[PDB]
Amino acid sequence: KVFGRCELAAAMKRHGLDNYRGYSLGNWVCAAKFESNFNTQATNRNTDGSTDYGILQINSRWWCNDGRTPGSRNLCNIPCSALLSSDITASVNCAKKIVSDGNGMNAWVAWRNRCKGTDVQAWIRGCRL
Repeated sequence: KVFGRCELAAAMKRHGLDNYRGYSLGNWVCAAKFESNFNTQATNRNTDGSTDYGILQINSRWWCNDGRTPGSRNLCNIPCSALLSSDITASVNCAKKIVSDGNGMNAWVAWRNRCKGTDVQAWIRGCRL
């Protein structure tokens, strides 16, 4: 499913992400924008052999099991294909574990290159929340 901007903002707030570990909504919506372009089915293969999955491009070396990343840790205890669903629940519950890992949203490279220190409030600007 390709989400609309305020449609995803409302789903993420509904699932507890506005100000989760101090990160406003605006940060999370900017992160999904540049990671997957709001498309729950986006996948991208990395040069080390792992793959990134879903709306927030969660990586199979640490976070989910896709059966083709040797040495992977599956810390969110989930098949990576659960991350491609039109229901973002599994993606949001895994992202909550990743932001808590010591480095916050710096774990998402497009958040720190494109979102970090920008006016992220603009991403939730016309929405009924």
